[PDB]
This record gives sequence, C-alpha cells and structure tokens, in this order.
Amino acid sequence: MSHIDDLAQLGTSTWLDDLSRERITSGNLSQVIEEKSVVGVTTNPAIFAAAMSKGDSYDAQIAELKAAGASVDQAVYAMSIDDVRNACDLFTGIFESSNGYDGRVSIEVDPRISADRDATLAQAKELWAKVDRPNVMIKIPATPGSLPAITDALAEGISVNVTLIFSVARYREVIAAFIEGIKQAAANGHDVSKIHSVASFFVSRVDVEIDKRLEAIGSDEALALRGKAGVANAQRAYAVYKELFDAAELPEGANTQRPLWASTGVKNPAYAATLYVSELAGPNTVNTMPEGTIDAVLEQGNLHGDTLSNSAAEADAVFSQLEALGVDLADVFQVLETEGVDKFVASWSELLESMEARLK
Repeated sequence: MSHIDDLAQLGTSTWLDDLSRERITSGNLSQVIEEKSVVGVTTNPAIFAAAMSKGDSYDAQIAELKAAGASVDQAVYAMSIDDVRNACDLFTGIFESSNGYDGRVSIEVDPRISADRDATLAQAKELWAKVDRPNVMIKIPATPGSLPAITDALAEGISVNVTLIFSVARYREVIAAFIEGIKQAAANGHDVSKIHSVASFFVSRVDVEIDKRLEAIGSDEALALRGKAGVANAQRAYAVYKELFDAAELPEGANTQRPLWASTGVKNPAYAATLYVSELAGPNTVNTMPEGTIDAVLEQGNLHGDTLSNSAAEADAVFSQLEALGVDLADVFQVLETEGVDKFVASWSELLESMEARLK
C-alpha cells in the first residue's frame, strides 16, 4: 500500500521519534501504527517538555501527582513510565509477530548519570523491572561510562537501544559491546533469543556541523559537497555492521543488533524531506523518523531501492573528498559527541523545568 510499506520491503522498519500523551489520547498512536505502518516508538524529553508547557494532555495526571507529594523527578518518572507501558501494550501484537525485533518502546535512563557505569546499570535494571513489559527497550548512550553499561545490561537480559552514536569508530565499539553483552547473557543462563538491541546512529547532526564548515571554506567544491556527509557517514556505518557481524561468533539463537538511523529530519529547507530515508534504505535497519518526515515519505515517496548495501564506494568518496578540502573529520565527530551529550543533558533540564512549572 504505502511508501512506508515499500521502505519495509527494502528492509528498513519505521519507528516514531516521540511518545507524547497527546498522541495516545487522540488515537494518533493507533492511527500511526495502523495507517502509517509505524512499528516502534521512542520517548522524547524535549517534546514532553513542550507538551506540558503548551498543552493540556498531561493535566489529569499532574492534578494527581500534585495531590500526592510528588517531586519533579517522581512526576517525570511516573508520567513517562505510564506512557511507555501503555505504548508497550499496544505494540504487543507487532512485538510477537516480528520475532521481538519491532513493537519496541524505548525509554531513557537519566542523562545526568551517563558518565557513571554503575548508576546507569542500576537505573537500567530499575526501569526494566518497573515498566515490566517485555517489548520495552532501555536507551543507554554510547558515551564514556555508559558504553560498558550497555554490555552489563544486555548481560542481565535487558534489551538496549544504544543512543548517541555519531561516528563509525564509536559504532565499532557499540557492536563489540553488544556481542559481549550477548555472550555474557548466555553465560548467565539467559535465553539470548529474547534479548534485542538497536544502534541509534545520528544522521542530520553531521550535516549541520559539516555544512557550516563547508560554508566557511566557501569554495565551489566545498559548497557542492553540502548535504552529503550525514548519509555517507551512515552508509559507512552499515558497511561496518556487515563487517563485524560477519566476523562475530554469537551464541545460537542470538539476534542481530540492527543499525538505526536517528535524527533523520532534514534541517535545511532546501534539502528534500525524504533525504535521510530514501538514501538509507536496506536490509536489517530501522529509521526513527519525526512524524513530519513520515508524512513526507508517505506523500512524496522518492525511494529508489536499497541504497545501503552497495553504497560503500560512494560514501568513502564523500569522506576522502571532505578530507581533501581540509575538513577535520575527527574534530567534527568530537564536537558532535560533546554537543550531543550537552544537548542530551540540556533537554533533560528543560523537561525538569517544564515539570516544576506545573507542580507549583
């Protein structure tokens, strides 16, 4: 039927990049699964923040939580868990039919503990046990401290959405941590066939940083390269996926860790709104799209087959050309990681402020 269905036939599952209570009550979340072929969802603090400030969708539970003695942290916890568990129920049919790959709902641990392995693990177990739904996924970022918490968590049978992956180097480390996670899960007696993971690899961020730097260079050639690095970087990640899982020896029954294209909303009005979907389509992948990007794909389409599998030559040429023009790609990826963690933590404080505003 739809262009999202065509995208799944190419191998790329479509997830939605937020779980606002607006979507649930309105019936939008059912509609999006049923009509837009959405087969997974993730939490979104920034959107959550906004919804409490500008909307009445949480008014009922805020009244509840203000009636009890709820702190800002407890309110935020309670509200997001109720959303997530509600989404888990509704995605149960897809979870069961998809061999556990899709039908997933992701929820993060506290962004402020992301350099703290122990605390990240502790809160991963806590969230896992509290939500108490087998299709939930705990978002754990691929940043210092929490990267090894990824294998610890998988070792306990927790399914993990790895987030804040910006570079192929760090993606390689994420895959290694997944393989060790599943090896330890087996050694700890867990049925490894029910442990899943996705690796959320950011796309638009790269072009935002690099488009600026290409404009600073200002040459014809630099300007002609704009809007290419994000796709190219992701395609290089896909080659790595194939490489490391080819080389890997996983316990029997183990799932693959599918690459997931995140931040796939275009940030420049001149770029086609389907750029980070059509160019990143192919086997064993997920794309976590903003709903506006889902609607762009649905009405505009512009898919042209699998654009991932045979993509490595093109993508490398983009990167070798960027480095010929003097763009310091290692510095770019370091800026993205630092800015990534700060944005991550910042949007969390934005949510805590929003929340505090309502609880007074």
